[PDB]
Amino acid sequence: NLAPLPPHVPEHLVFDFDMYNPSNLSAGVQEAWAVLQESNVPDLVWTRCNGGHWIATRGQLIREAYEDYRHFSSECPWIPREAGEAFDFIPTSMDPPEQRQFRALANQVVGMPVVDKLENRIQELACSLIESLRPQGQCNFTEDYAEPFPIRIFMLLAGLPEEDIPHLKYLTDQMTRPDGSMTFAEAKEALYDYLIPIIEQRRQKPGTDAISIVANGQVNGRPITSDEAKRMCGALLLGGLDTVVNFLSFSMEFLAKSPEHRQELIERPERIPAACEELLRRFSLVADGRILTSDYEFHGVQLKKGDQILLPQMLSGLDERENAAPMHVDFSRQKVSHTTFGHGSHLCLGQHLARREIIVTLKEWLTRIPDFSIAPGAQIQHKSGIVSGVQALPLVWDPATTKAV
Ligand code: HEM
Ligand SMILES: Clc1cc(Cl)c(Cl)c(Cl)c1Cl
Ligand SMILES: [K+]
Repeated sequence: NLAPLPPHVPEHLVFDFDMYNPSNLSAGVQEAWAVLQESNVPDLVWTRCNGGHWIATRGQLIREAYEDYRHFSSECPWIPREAGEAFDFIPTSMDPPEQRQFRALANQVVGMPVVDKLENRIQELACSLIESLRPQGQCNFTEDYAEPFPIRIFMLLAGLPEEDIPHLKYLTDQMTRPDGSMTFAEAKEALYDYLIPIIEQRRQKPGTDAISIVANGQVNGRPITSDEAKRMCGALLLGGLDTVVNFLSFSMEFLAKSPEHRQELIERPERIPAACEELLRRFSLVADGRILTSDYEFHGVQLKKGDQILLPQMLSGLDERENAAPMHVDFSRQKVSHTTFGHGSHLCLGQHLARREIIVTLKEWLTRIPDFSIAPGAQIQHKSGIVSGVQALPLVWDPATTKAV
């Protein structure tokens, strides 16, 4: 339960928040994490949960810590410490300067140039899944769209057969929202056990897929190793398999209960990109951290070398000191402030792919199924972790209110 309070941690800064099962979860994950920003909670607190660690609660500190890699290393970015110690994905577990060379190579397989070329492909799949669900008048959004849409896109880019999805998704889920069946260490080992032969055969007979590019790539002039390639593909796998999936559910859950907001984008489709950004702020869902490289006094608090600090990317945009009425969705919001795709040298490499997947979804879905709602009685459940998600999302609609395009 509660790890004994270290001697250096002030008793009054203790706030036992449990990132894997927050107290106010029933009200929605974002709302549950938002408790850390209530009137009497400090900018920086210590929780004795999950082994004990700090938690920056305001955007100001969060952005600062992410900028200062020398004090806040990505060496151990996962909580609990055991997971963080086993975590060695590239470039995520590295700090500049060494991080850069790998980021450049990763950026080459999921970067903008690659995204633009994938546009038509993305639209075709979006249109396909929706046009098929349309006459049915109902769907289980998580498995009928949220998962297949972005996952099939990722497997395509990676050159991996879709039959492996159930196994891979389960492993990634265990790394973000473990059900207890296995440690982060175990899930990582299994992911690597899966990648090894594939990488080997790709360096051997090089193709045009993401895996082949990484496996046969160069890092600042020199050949990447088999192990480095494995570590990088793990970073790409974790990213394009769990995050967009869940975010689409948070956004659709909201749209399903917001006819006014839907009407907005229906009438003025050009507001979709901006709406996408506001949704990214309001339904931010990622929260990982850093490890102190040395004793350091941060905002009046004595942090110790080895201490772990959670810097919830989610909280920045929900901070009222960054956005007035943060919990309100406003597609017209003048200054959408957030760190949803991270902050600093680790800014999400898949953000461009993610935005495209989000916008295309909204545009292609509202254009075919403009009127829809959440199936009655359904108590929509959220789940918290490194990456928060939506358990299930039953939607319903009158086929007569739809249109084929
Ligand atoms: C809504 C969608 C997404 C969100 C909110 C998101 C969020 C994030 C966050 C917050 C980080 C920073 C972790 C840190 O600083 O420790 C990150 C890193 C990363 N993400 Fe994304 N992610 C998304 C989608 C994707 C996709 C689709 C991919 C493609 C595989 C991806 C690939 C990566 C990679 C490779 C990194 C590591 C970059 C580095 O460490 O330099 N992400 N992402
Ligand atoms: Cl999408 C995504 C990809 C990677 Cl590689 C990491 Cl480390 C995190 Cl934390 C998130 Cl959220
Ligand atoms: K580590």
